[PDB]
Amino acid sequence: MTELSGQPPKFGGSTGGLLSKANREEKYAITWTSASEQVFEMPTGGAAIMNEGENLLYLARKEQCLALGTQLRTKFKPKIQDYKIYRVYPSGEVQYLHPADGVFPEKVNEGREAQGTKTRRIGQNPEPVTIKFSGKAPYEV
Amino acid sequence: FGLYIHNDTMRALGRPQDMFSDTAIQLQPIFAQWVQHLHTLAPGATAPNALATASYAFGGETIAVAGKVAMMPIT
Amino acid sequence: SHSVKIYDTCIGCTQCVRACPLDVLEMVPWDGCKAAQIASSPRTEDCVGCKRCETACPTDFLSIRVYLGAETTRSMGLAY
Amino acid sequence: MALSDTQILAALVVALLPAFLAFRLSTELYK
Amino acid sequence: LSVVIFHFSWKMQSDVWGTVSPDGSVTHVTLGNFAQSAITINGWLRDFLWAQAANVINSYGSALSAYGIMFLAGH
Amino acid sequence: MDGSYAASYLPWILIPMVGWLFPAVTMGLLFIHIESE
Amino acid sequence: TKFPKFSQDLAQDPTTRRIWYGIATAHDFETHDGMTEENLYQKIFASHFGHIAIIFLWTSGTLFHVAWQGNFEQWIKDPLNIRPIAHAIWDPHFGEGAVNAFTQAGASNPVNIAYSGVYHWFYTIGMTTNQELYSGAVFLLVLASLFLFAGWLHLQPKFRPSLAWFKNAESRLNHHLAGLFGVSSLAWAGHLVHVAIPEARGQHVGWDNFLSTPPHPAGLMPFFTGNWGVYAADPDTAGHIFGTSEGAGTAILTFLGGFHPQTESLWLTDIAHHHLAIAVIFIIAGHMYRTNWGIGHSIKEILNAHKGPLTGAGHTNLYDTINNSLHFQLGLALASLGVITSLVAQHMYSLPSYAFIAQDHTTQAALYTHHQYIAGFLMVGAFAHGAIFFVRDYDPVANKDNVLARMLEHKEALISHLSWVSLFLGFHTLGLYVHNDVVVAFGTPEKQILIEPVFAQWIQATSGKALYGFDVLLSNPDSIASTTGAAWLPGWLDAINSGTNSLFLTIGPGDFLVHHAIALGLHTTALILIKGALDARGSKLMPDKKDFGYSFPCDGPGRGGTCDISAWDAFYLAMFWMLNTLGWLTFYWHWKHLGVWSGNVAQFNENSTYLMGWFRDYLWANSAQLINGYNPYGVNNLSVWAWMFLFGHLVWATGFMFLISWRGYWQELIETIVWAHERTPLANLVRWKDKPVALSIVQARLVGLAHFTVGYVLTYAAFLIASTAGKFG
Amino acid sequence: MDGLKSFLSTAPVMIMALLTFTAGILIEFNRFYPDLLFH
Amino acid sequence: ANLTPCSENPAYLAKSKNFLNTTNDPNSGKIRAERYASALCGPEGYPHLIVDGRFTHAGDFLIPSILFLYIAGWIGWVGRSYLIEIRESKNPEMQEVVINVPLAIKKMLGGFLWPLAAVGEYTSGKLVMKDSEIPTSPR
Ligand code: CLA
Ligand code: CLA
Ligand code: CLA
Ligand code: CLA
Ligand code: CLA
Ligand code: CLA
Ligand code: CLA
Ligand SMILES: CC1=C(/C=C/C(C)=C/C=C/C(C)=C/C=C/C=C(C)/C=C/C=C(C)/C=C/C2=C(C)CCCC2(C)C)C(C)(C)CCC1
Ligand SMILES: CC1=C(/C=C/C(C)=C/C=C/C(C)=C\C=C\C=C(C)\C=C\C=C(C)\C=C\C2=C(C)CCCC2(C)C)C(C)(C)CCC1
Ligand SMILES: CC1=C(C/C=C(\C)CCC[C@H](C)CCC[C@H](C)CCCC(C)C)C(=O)c2ccccc2C1=O
Repeated sequence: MTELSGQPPKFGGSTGGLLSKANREEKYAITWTSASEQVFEMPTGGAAIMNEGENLLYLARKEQCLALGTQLRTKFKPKIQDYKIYRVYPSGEVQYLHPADGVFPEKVNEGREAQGTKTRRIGQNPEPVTIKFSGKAPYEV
Repeated sequence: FGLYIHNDTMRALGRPQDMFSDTAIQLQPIFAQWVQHLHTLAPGATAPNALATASYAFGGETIAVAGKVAMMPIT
Repeated sequence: SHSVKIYDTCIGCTQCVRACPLDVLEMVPWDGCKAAQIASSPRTEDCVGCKRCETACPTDFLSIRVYLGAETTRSMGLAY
Repeated sequence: MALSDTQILAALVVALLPAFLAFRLSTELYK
Repeated sequence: LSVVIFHFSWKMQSDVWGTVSPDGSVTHVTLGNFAQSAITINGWLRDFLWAQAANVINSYGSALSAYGIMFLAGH
Repeated sequence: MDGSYAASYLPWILIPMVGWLFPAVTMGLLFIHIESE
Repeated sequence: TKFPKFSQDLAQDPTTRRIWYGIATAHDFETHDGMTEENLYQKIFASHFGHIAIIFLWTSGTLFHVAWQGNFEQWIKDPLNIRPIAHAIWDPHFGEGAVNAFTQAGASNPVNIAYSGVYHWFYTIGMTTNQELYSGAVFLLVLASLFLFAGWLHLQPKFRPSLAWFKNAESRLNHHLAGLFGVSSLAWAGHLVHVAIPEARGQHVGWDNFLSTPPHPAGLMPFFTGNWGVYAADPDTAGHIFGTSEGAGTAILTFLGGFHPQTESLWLTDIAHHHLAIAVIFIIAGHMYRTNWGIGHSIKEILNAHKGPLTGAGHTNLYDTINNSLHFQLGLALASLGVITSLVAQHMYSLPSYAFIAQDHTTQAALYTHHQYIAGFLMVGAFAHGAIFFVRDYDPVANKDNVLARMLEHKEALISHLSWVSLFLGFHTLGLYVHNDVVVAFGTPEKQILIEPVFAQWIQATSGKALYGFDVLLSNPDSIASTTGAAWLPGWLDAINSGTNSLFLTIGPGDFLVHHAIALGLHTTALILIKGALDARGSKLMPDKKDFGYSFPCDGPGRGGTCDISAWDAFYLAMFWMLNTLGWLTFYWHWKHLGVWSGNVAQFNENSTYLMGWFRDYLWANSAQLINGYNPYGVNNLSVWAWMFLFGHLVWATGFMFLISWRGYWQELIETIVWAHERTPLANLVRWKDKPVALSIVQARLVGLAHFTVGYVLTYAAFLIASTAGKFG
Repeated sequence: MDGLKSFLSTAPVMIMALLTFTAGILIEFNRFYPDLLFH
Repeated sequence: ANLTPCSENPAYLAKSKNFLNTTNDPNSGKIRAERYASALCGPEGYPHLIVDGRFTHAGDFLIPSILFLYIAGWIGWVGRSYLIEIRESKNPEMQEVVINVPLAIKKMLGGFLWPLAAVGEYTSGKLVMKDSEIPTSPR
């Protein structure tokens, strides 16, 4: 939630990793609980040795973290489905991003809310003449 | 390419003494010219059982067969 | 950020949620289809606009739309 | 029969005020 | 590869090929154009792509007539 | 290169002005403007 | 971030694309945050005055440079052999050959020979000395300052025009037909008869002279009473010399018909009488629409009354569609301007109305090609603003069952028939060209298909050309339309039968095939543009294109993958077609007139029927003097056009990079360049404020389109100018 | 050969046989009667 | 017309003495030189084609024109009615990928009744579909 507990995996070091945006604007951090000491391909580049137990990996974009989560959930026979993706600011605060409700978004649970859901078809969208100078969008209003 | 644009512009501006020609500022390819000198000096010094060179494009006489030129040295 | 609007033609097939590689879509409960669920996009500030959810959808003129609006560091996908 | 230098300088001076007036138009078109 | 074969064709028909004369003098096909006129883009256009394409252009009613309607075909 | 017309001294200073002095201060003012907040 | 001020969504992204998108949406005032309906019109009005002052500064600059650095006083002494001068050359990069070759037309300074028609214009207007057109340059500077002050004062809240003033269509159509098109043509006919015709008669009329002498010795009273034949009492005979008093009978409005035999131009009295006869009809037609006075017409009752059985609801509820929107008005304005600009081009080479402009062949060629390349632009922009109107400003609930909605209801019939017409012309024009080119390649040019263009030759037959022998309606002298006793019979007949001028040129068998080629380019460009405008709202792929806007990159790789799905991308392809067909007609025009001016008409009549004749006798033969603008030996005055030739080739191929390669490659490359700048030691001091990204998809499409366009235009303005200035200069 | 009759009746082989027959009768008509610009 | 016929044109009579032999027949240029004599030529010596519609020059244009208007209509009818008779057998997709070559040969032979069949299909209403039952695009 606010503190990241984990060890860095065995990796020699790469060039496509954390650039100067990490210590300035934001970075991301994936934490998961392994079973054995297997090998995984990080989206930064090359392969790395996944450490045994709870390990922590710092990445630069959220898409790399979700691509690693896809690689952890599909490309292993002990399917690692207990990973947590946090967003780390340079101020020190840590925001729990995924799977923050607690259950995966692919299945439904009670406690979520329908954000960004329309009550019409796309053919029932309004025309851009009646809202020509309101400043809004033809899909929003 | 900017060498080609530069002497294109120096020829278009009527100043041929500022181009990259041979009479102008000359960029002599000294390394391949030295390699051609070694290939011309090869038979007798570094290839003693060879009569002629590896080719007549490095350096040597002009080979003429039927009124045409087979291979002359390419400076 | 872009605007991911999800219309009422969604049949709850949850293909768009498992296709999006950024965790913006998620299935919320509903009562308008056989599957009794509809996709929803709360985390629209993380959507890059890749329209990978508008490749796996079975309805005619797919029930989820991604309107490419403003851009930021997340929506442009920059690691620098 | 050709022009004089004072006619060229008078042309520059009489075209100086369109520069000020276009600067005024550009300023009020920005705001 | 288009620039490589252009450099090959022009250098070999300006500095290598041509007829030979019995006194030893060599006259080339394009009379030595590569020395001072291969350094310009206009020199590559005028002295190579305009001057040597005339044999493709003016060859109608002859044996080299299919090459004209392959020239325009490739364009 | 000279000028047979009247005021030949004037392009001698107007060509470097519109070539260098006008675009350098225009790009300087525009880069100060479009990158400020 | 302050830039851009108008857009809030572009003032917040840290990327470098907000500078480009702030540049290219600076004039789209509809997508500005915080702009109401009337502020749109008021900002348009002030920007209109800014443009109308820029065009006066440009005309004043042309006038000032002909006054200052031009040999205008030495050009009127012998305008058949000496060359006009645009301006002088002051770049410091000139060597000695580029100064010894650019001191042309008798001037010690390096000059630049003018190829626009400003000298023949200013001589036909009546300007003789440099002082009066310098005074015209100062007058245009003051007039440009006047319109700049109008643009400033029409932004104050006191003098701010209301929205109902801009919606007042009938109270400005009257003034644009009478007080802008009529009384200004009336003032131009007045300037013609007062200054232009007496300077063609030798009498120097100035501002201190026109109040004293009358243009006609009979006075103003024969116009007030009647019997106007004394205004055409004695015209200028065939033995008249321009600018002098030699055989020049004074009569101000003489309708002759045909050409002046000395200047190969129209009679200036005929020009003045024509402008009077158009000013009268324009002031008459300006009193049509209803204003504060109850007499006139209101356009709502005219449009609502034009119904029909096959038409549908007619033009009902259509005045509000044009008057509320602005892209509909801009599309109609650009369409009418494009057709009349090509009308300018087609009537400034066959009916020249300037002194000795039919002999300066490079000037006529440059002016014709310039106006055709403007007309193609304006036609493409008319259809582009039609697509913008269909995206933004079209509502189907108000335009119900009228001609616009019924146009949209059968768009799959329209663009499929345009697809048929395009394939019909294209398959067989290319089929006949390849058939001709093969049979000439096989040494048998008698097997060519040379279809005689009998329809156009029939039009020349009913125009006056008795060459083809078709005795129909004007070439037959006993016809009904020939024996009417009108004024334009003998002069126009001898002008159209003279085989020296460029009026109604002898149409041979090649012009059949090339005019089918221009019909091909016109139909295909109309196909892409109408398909863009009618599918601007939607189609079977995405029927929410009204919701996405006009220009947007794609809709992802799904549903097949909709690259180039917007109506902006139909403009994109149609821009290449407009450049292509304009290149076709201008290659055709320039080769025809190179056969006419040199007297070797048989070269164009024999070689144009197959494609290698175009590739040999036009592109290969006429460009021999262009590429020899700088040899290793010497440099002549055509060196700047050889450099512009290669420059145009370079920009035309630079657009290929943005066209062929797409964004994702360049983004992956820019990631590596960003890494190299962030890990270079001594360049870690200098860091960007805005994050550098690649150019966007629609953006770099537009950049590659711009390079294709200006590369095309620069290499053709190099070749078209230098080839006919090397042949005739 | 219950599959050879289907393979010889696919679209490319049938359009190539039809274009071979069309080019054959066109070349034969152009050999026995050459150079016909009109009728 | 202003064009001289090939029977008396001086440039054509100068060019006909050395017409090239196209086929293997060594007298092909001479028989072409007397075949093209009926046509009319301009000032270059090449046979032009009058296309105005006058029947005295219909052999230039109209006689091959309707000849093509048969054969194209033949191909069009053979391509149309065949699709109709594979609108259902069991599956039209494979019958469009591989050809039912006896059915195709039957249509290819029977296609020479195409214009009377075209007026018959236009009168029976089975040629032009209705404007409402056609799958149009949304406006
Ligand atoms: C020389 C290049 C070239 C050619 C031939 C074409 C040809 C065509 N374009 Mg086109 N186009 C081009 C460049 C070209 N384009 C470029 C650079 C652009 C800018 C991106 C466009 C953009 C463009 C648009 C946007 C559209 C077209 C369309 C068309 C078609 C209708 C126009 C026409 O004239 O009818 C027909 C003319 C022809 C010349 C067709 C004959 C082609 C060959 C000779 C047929 C012979 C068969 C061939 C030999 C079989 C090959 C066998 C081989 C496998 C061994 C036509 C096929 C339109 C279209 O398809 O819809 C109708 C359309 O909407 N074009
Ligand atoms: C728009 C018309 C126009 C154009 C294209 C040119 C072009 C040129 N002028 Mg020029 N000029 C113009 C109007 C124009 N002038 C007017 C109206 C005047 C009267 C004041 C002058 C007075 C003038 C002098 C005195 C000289 C030139 C010179 C030159 C040449 C070098 C550039 C330079 O130093 O200019 C600099 C020009 C100025 C400082 C004053 C003119 C500025 C005008 C009024 C602004 C034009 C507004 C323009 C449309 C804005 C474009 C906006 C667009 C980018 C969006 C160049 C050919 C020089 C020359 O001949 O060198 C060989 C030179 O010595 N001009
Ligand atoms: C459009 C305007 C323009 C103008 C007027 C010039 C002018 C010049 N260029 Mg140039 N150039 C231009 C555009 C222009 N260029 C562009 C767009 C490019 C890119 C393709 C180039 C690329 C280029 C190259 C690659 C070279 C030149 C060179 C030259 C110079 C040739 C003589 C020389 O060595 O000068 C000597 C140098 C100078 C006169 C520099 C100016 C220093 C002045 C005198 C000091 C004044 C400063 C003063 C203290 C401040 C006064 C304050 C003010 C308010 C009064 C000449 C001054 C050549 C050169 O050697 O220039 C360095 C050269 O090699 N140019
Ligand atoms: C290294 C090569 C080089 C360079 C630097 C130049 C430079 C120049 N030449 Mg030149 N020239 C060259 C080679 C070169 N030439 C060659 C090889 C030839 C053939 C022999 C010529 C032939 C030639 C002629 C015949 C003439 C020149 C002239 C000029 C001057 C242009 C006057 C000016 O500043 O207008 C200002 C420049 C422009 C308006 C062009 C820029 C257009 C921009 C890119 C588009 C607009 C961008 C944006 C919308 C607005 C700007 C943004 C900015 C304000 C922030 C300039 C000094 C002219 C001259 O002496 O001046 C009167 C002239 O008449 N040249
Ligand atoms: C007598 C009164 C009068 C006059 C003279 C004008 C004049 C004008 N109005 Mg205007 N207006 C008027 C009354 C008048 N208005 C009234 C009463 C209203 C009440 C609602 C308006 C409302 C109005 C609006 C809302 C707008 C204008 C605009 C304009 C300007 C656009 C015309 C232009 O620049 O091209 C003038 C073009 C020509 C004169 C000729 C047209 C082209 C011809 C047909 C081509 C063929 C011949 C050609 C000239 C040959 C060229 C040869 C070459 C050598 C030169 C123009 C200055 C617009 C503006 O602000 O633009 C600055 C605009 O948006 N007006
Ligand atoms: C009467 C003329 C006229 C007017 C008033 C407009 C007005 C408008 N058009 Mg438009 N248009 C026109 C003609 C016109 N157009 C024509 C003739 C075409 C066809 C070519 C178009 C094609 C067109 C498109 C495709 C679009 C518009 C759009 C627009 C709107 C916003 C424009 C904007 O922000 O541009 C901002 C200005 C720019 C981007 C500048 C680009 C132009 C540069 C100068 C070209 C570069 C040339 C280069 C520098 C030359 C180099 C020379 C040398 C140095 C080598 C605006 C209402 C847009 C719209 O409504 O939707 C958003 C839109 O998408 N127009
Ligand atoms: C034989 C079937 C057939 C028929 C009856 C038609 C009929 C038609 N097509 Mg067409 N078309 C066909 C096949 C066919 N097409 C195929 C296979 C293609 C892909 C190359 C096209 C591509 C096409 C385009 C792009 C366009 C048409 C258009 C049209 C209409 C105008 C006439 C025309 O230009 O056709 C001329 C036909 C062509 C240019 C292409 C067809 C050429 C092939 C060789 C014909 C034979 C096809 C097939 C092999 C024969 C089947 C025989 C069967 C026993 C297996 C007309 C209704 C136009 C339209 O919309 O009109 C409003 C139009 O723009 N067609
Ligand atoms: C899309 C769109 C659009 C656009 C369109 C356009 C762009 C169009 C154009 C069009 C055009 C461009 C047209 C034109 C045409 C014209 C014509 C067609 C004319 C004709 C005329 C006549 C016919 C006359 C007659 C005559 C003759 C011919 C000769 C002799 C004389 C006389 C006079 C008798 C708009 C804007 C609407 C908007 C909406 C959408
Ligand atoms: C004679 C002649 C001529 C004339 C012509 C004309 C003028 C034309 C017109 C045309 C037209 C005016 C047309 C119309 C049409 C329409 C329509 C409507 C059509 C129809 C069609 C269809 C319907 C189709 C069908 C089909 C067939 C038939 C077969 C195959 C299949 C199909 C299906 C394709 C000329 C001068 C050139 C020359 C001389 C001769
Ligand atoms: C090269 C290239 C790039 C890379 C483009 C980059 C990195 C832009 C770099 C531009 C440099 C800085 C030159 C810009 C200066 C020009 C002279 C324009 C002047 C600036 C104007 C504002 C006047 C793309 O991003 C791209 C995207 C989609 C399709 C094709 C392409 C493509 O071809």
